[PDB]
Amino acid sequence: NYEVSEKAFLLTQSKVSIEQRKEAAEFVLAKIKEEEMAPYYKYLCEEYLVNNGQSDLEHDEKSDSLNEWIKFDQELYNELCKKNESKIKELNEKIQKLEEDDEGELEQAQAWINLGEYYAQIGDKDNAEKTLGKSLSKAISTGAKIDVMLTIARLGFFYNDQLYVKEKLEAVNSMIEKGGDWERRNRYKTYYGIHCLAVRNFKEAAKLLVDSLATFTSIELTSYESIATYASVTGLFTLERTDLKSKVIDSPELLSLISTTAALQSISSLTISLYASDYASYFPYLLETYANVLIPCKYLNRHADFFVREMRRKVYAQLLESYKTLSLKSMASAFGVSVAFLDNDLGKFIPNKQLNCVIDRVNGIVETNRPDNKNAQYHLLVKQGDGLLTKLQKYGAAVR
Amino acid sequence: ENWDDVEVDDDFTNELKAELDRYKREN
Amino acid sequence: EFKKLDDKPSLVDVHLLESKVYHKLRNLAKSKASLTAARTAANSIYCPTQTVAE
Amino acid sequence: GDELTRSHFNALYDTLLESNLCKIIEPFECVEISHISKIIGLDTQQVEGKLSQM
Repeated sequence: NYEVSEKAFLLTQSKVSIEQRKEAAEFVLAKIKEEEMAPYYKYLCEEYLVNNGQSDLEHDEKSDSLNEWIKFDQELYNELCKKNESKIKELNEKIQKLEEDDEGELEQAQAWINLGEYYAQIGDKDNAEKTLGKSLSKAISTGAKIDVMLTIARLGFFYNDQLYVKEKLEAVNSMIEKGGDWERRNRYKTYYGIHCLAVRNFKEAAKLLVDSLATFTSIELTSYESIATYASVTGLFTLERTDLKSKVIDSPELLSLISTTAALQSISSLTISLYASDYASYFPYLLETYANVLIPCKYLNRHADFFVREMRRKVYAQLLESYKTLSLKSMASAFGVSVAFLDNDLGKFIPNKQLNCVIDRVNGIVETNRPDNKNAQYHLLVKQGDGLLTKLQKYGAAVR
Repeated sequence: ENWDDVEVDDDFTNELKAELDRYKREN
Repeated sequence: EFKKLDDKPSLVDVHLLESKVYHKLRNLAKSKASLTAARTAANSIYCPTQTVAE
Repeated sequence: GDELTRSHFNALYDTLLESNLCKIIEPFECVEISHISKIIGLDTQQVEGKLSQM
């Protein structure tokens, strides 16, 4: 189910090439014939509007799109009733006999799980969790527990739920704590890192992504090649340059990801160019990272520009440590940036107190701002006194 | 938490970033 | 099918060439693992002169 | 031409350079950068790039 959500996401906003939606149209048209995408197929028009969302032959009659294959027809209408019969009506008579005759426990619980998976493709989340609750009482070992974490996860990836998914996953894992192997534990931890993209936790998104193995593949929830982009972009976003050398640039699993798929261009281009202190070739590497990774991915679109901005401020800070005073013919000449545009970069970064630096107008000498004898023993030393005083006087003033 | 979330920037998207590639050959 | 289903000494020949795959890929976990299985099993089977020296 | 020795060329380049840099760093600092390149024997832009890298 993830292969359709990744390709059809290009139908939202494409400012570069139309062929990106044309190549993705072949994947959407092929999957809707074998299986019924109607809950997600209709959700495309109800998600984003005034781009591809206005074209429909059923709910609202309009044409706005670069692709005409998103409109309903008589073929998908007949296939919608076929899924409600073979997957539901035919199984409903078989599962009813097992409930009355009382044959087995785990064998019958698997029938309710397979039935609940059919409602995910149909789009009914009420009966999907209802049949799961009946099989939850019959489940004992971890064999039936693996499909429980996916049912809640299908709301986030498929139904696009950023709220009720995180609360339900924490309740199931807390009631019965097993975890299986590391790949089963990733299914909980992968969403925790992805959920940080919606609430904008910044570096807290890659906390559980870096520790997760590169062999994690959820199929319908997520694919093998796509999950490699989340750990590569957020991994460099969180871990500093010192951690990039012993973890990112040299890894057994990570280096095998970019060799198979060349669409990453993160753990290599953004690293090796930084290790060589070359910012001239480092600038165009952000194009393939933004255009070919962040844009086509769904959850990576929540931030977008927020990614490459903090990556530039991070690499500009490393240049300030190698020289006390910089020159105008160094940053603003060989690296490709321009005096007018480069001044807008650090122009808003300095008052944010994210990076301290001095930019010159006439002579064009960039000076590195250092606390010198201040460091962390001046402002950060006295901040902990009053910072903890509020929480210390919280229960002291009001007693109980 | 200050000058961060909703205000954002509203620049550095495409036109400004794509212009910096032409400056390399103009030197 | 390589474990005791076809050819016992053929393992070291496969594990040796497998280490060269991850060598150019800068993967030291799979290269040292395939070499360990090749050097450990080297006493359990036979290899020619070019394989032992490699 | 060899790929394995190519990885060691930068290691030997930085080894002989670091030994020459320690001769400059051992006395007091604040010397002319153009005088530093004359001691190393390379161009000014070549020295400033490698010295700031360490």
